[PDB]
Amino acid sequence: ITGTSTVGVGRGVLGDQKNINTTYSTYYYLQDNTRGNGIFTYDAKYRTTLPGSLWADADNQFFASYDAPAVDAHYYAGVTYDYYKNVHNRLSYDGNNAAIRSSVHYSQGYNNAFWNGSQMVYGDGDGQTFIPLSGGIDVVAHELTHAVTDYTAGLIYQNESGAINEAISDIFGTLVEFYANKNPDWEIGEDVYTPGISGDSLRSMSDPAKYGDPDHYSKRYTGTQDNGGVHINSGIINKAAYLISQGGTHYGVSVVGIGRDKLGKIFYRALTQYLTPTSNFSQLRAAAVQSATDLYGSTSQEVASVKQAFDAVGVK
Ligand SMILES: [Ca+2]
Ligand SMILES: [Ca+2]
Ligand SMILES: [Ca+2]
Ligand SMILES: [Ca+2]
Ligand SMILES: [Zn+2]
Repeated sequence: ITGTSTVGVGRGVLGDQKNINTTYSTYYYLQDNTRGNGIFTYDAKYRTTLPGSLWADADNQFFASYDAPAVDAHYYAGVTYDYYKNVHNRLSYDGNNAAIRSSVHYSQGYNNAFWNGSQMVYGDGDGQTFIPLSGGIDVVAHELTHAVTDYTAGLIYQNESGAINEAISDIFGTLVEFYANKNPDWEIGEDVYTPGISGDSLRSMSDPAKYGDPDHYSKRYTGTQDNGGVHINSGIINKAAYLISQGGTHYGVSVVGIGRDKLGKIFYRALTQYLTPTSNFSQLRAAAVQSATDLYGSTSQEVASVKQAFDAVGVK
């Protein structure tokens, strides 16, 4: 809507206070006009109809429990937009400042969040397995990254191409978590997963096997469940990414870490310049090697580490 840009204050899912960009026009709306064509957050009111109603508040103060998921979805979408703009010089997910829209309070006790090709959607969780999913910055960045992939490589959500699609979202979800410096780690969804159990997460990039996911190509899932194991086989790529950044010895193969910044540059270039809708793991390796070559030279340590990382997880 048309109005005056202002700043409100509220508390997120984890109880932390933060300032959020809003728009004033009779009511204060969760509409951030400071980033691209705007960031809009909607209330799905426990229904499944999308997007719902643009979030309206009477006093620009968001401290009600019902407000929490909206505050975080709105705020973290902004942080993610900043990451892509400041680090990769990319304006929003389409590269042309497309408006970012998110709906919270989707359905009842919904233990999931997703990008539906047009917007982000967040469930509130059942309170046991998950608390409102927008409370996790790696979750929000994971979803917005799916939008980036859709407008670039367009990786099909099935089999190996889908596993890469998933890994890319976990990789950048984690890089954004580090960017915001919010208790960063290489785990996925730890802030909103199982509130009654500390120390766990949905997936782990440092050790995918901790939760039963494969950490080597020889252990890849070949069934039909989960669209061919897109959330399972992503562990093979996540481990490779972790090794490239942090280094280590995996299955007898030693990798010299080159850091998170370079990991981000290498994968962003691979995603935007070399990957295609049907790319498989072997092609991702080639794309990553070529990207590192473009940026640091064929005889660089960076290229060496990328090769070692993929060798470590058995991807030739
Ligand atoms: Ca209020
Ligand atoms: Ca964390
Ligand atoms: Ca995390
Ligand atoms: Ca937990
Ligand atoms: Zn995903």
